[PDB]
Amino acid sequence: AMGKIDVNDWKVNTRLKHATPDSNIVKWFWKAVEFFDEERRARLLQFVTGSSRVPLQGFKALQGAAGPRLFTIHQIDANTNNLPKAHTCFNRIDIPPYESYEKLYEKLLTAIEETS
Amino acid sequence: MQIFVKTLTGKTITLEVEPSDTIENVKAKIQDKEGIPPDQQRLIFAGKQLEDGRTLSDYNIQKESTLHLVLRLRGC
Repeated sequence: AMGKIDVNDWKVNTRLKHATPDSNIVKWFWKAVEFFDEERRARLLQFVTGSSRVPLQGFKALQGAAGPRLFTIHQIDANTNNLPKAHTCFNRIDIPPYESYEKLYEKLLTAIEETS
Repeated sequence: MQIFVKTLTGKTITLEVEPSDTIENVKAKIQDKEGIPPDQQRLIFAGKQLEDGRTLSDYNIQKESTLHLVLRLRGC
């Protein structure tokens, strides 16, 4: 059992809400994950879902409080000073349309590092 | 006067405040220093959550007191 989060399994089993794979905040999100070390990836997974461990069958079997809830990146119409929002009971992260990769990167890092 | 707002990772923020400033006003100063909107801020002093309607004087916060910043980023 490898101690690394399978990011391809994560990406392929992520649904997008009000965004496409071509949306900036999605591309910037995954670039940030690619440059996150293992600690920050786990801190991000627990920030959004409530735990840092993936089910045995991967992200396709991700469960929420009330049943199957795939990991969901949701681009929201919010003020860009907002840090990312997480709803751990259904594994969703709400991200404002940040103006740059740098801003999303710092906001996201602040969210997962200054929580719990 | 001067108060400190300590984050979860120990980062300390120095604010210039006045005992008449409301908690909503103090959060506005935190945003100016940290870019965190007040609705995502929770302030705790002496183990008590500070409500937006009261002032620093209502909670007996004096100069050089330390407040704790908790981020309200997860709804469930």
